Amino acid sequence: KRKIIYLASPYGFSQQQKTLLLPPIVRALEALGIEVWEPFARNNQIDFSQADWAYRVAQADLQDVKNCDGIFAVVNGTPPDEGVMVELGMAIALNKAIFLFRDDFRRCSDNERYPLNLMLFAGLPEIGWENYYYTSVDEIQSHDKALYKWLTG
Amino acid sequence: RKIIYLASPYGFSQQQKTLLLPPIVRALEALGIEVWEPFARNDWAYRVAQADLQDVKNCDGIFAVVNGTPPDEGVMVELGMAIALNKAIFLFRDDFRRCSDNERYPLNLMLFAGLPEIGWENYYYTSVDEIQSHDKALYKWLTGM
Amino acid sequence: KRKIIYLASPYGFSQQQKTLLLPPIVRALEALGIEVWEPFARNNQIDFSQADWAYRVAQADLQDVKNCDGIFAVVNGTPPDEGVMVELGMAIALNKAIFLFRDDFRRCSDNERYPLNLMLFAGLPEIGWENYYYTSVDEIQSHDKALYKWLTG
Amino acid sequence: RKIIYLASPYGFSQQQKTLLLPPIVRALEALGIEVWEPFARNDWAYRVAQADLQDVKNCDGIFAVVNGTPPDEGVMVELGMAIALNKAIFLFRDDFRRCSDNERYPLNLMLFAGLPEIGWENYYYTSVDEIQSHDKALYKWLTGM
Repeated sequence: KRKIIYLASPYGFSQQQKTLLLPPIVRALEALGIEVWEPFARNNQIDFSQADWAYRVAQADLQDVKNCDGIFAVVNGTPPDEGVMVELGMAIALNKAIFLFRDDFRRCSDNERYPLNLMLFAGLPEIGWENYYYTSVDEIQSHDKALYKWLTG
Repeated sequence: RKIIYLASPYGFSQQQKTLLLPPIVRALEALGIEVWEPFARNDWAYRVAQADLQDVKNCDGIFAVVNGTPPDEGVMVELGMAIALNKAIFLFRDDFRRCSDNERYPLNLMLFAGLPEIGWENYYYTSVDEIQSHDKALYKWLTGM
Repeated sequence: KRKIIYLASPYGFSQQQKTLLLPPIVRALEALGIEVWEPFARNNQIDFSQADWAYRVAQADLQDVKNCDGIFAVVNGTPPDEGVMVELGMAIALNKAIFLFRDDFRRCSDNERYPLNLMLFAGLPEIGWENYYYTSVDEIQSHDKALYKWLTG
Repeated sequence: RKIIYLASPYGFSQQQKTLLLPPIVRALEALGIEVWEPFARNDWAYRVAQADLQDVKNCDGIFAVVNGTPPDEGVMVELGMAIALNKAIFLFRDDFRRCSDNERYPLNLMLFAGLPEIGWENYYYTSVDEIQSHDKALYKWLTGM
């Protein structure tokens, strides 16, 4: 009954980023009563002596995306992370809730409407997509943006 | 004819659009495939996004050009949609660089989530001339082997 | 006495790109009478059974950049290639001639003046940098752009 | 004091600027280093470019944060300038992904052009806490070993 957010990000690949950037985002989401599924913690911390470990991580992330209610995708970087992008496309196709996070002020784009490749916004409305687009950790709990509105009906 | 959506970044560069895509299209068409190439098939940005999304919904498989470090973010979104929609999945990379978070695969392990654990290499093409190989997955998919 | 251009690019990493995109660029430069040093052909085609081969390639590229008269840097991609970027910085610091090539229409930038990271343009003039910036292979031989002007005095 | 130019992409992200850079600065400052961090030290775009270029000309060494796939293109330009200007060169990467064209190095081989053939690993730091190691190159450079 508690809504589940899959927190897709590249922050687990860097020690500093994993330790310092992910917990404030997890906490902002948990403070809204969300059950946060963070895949590096949930799925990558495995026995890497097993020949099949990478396949198993992929399948676990896949199943989590299928079972979540929404994705909160950290799309920082030039370009955004290729694994996050796969998960985002999965979420779009599965009609999950979609929320994007980018506090990187660079633009990496093929168009004038969006700060990123237009296909990242294919699951968002033509008008008002900005309401689903978070540019700071402090913005996540805003009652005037889409994540909070989704939680309150 | 089976329909392949040819996802790539090659339309972003004038020279690459002109020279890199037609050999790939020709290779696919020689297997009897109807190729949907989105730069040719294409406010305007939202419309392109919806057109590409509908093409992925309506294809039978995706042939994803995943060259680059990292692979193209738009192609990745389409690959994820294809995986979730149970489309056939084929990957192409003739870029010899590694851009990876693991030792099993040459790329980020999530890109292979739609492929089997054993024999994923059969779906992974590393030259244009490999596309027609009757030992690899595209041929087998077209003929029911 | 013939001027030497170091042709920095990522096109050698892809079979199709190496075979199809590089030769028309080499030919456009050679048609201007330039001696073209293309590092994948010059330096990477080595005995890779030698433990030191990667070190030797790096040193050979380094020496070529030191000995060239100018760099023609293919800065396609989002972002541009990290090895090309190192060579570009080397060329800037060594007061070589600088010419940039990008026919990729995407923008990958931290600013409103330039289509790329502003630091790529640090070796070019504040006003008129566009004269050193080529957006098509057909433009390379233009007598109104900087490469041709450099060759003719 | 020896002057280190701390080249990084971390100023591009609000959270990364706030949380990632100060621990690195602190680690360097504990070795007695004067740290030049360009986002803090900074038409406007050309002026930033010239300021960064002069800082690299005037530093004694560069400490280049080369996280990401690929590493940041601006950092790479500064690294190349530092190599050509005979500055001391130190690399930092706590990103465990490989983005490379070879098997010897974890990154594109050209990034290591300013480092020796044997012992380049001594100049390559893979955690913040490694920065102070008295067995690695930064310490030795500061003390003449």
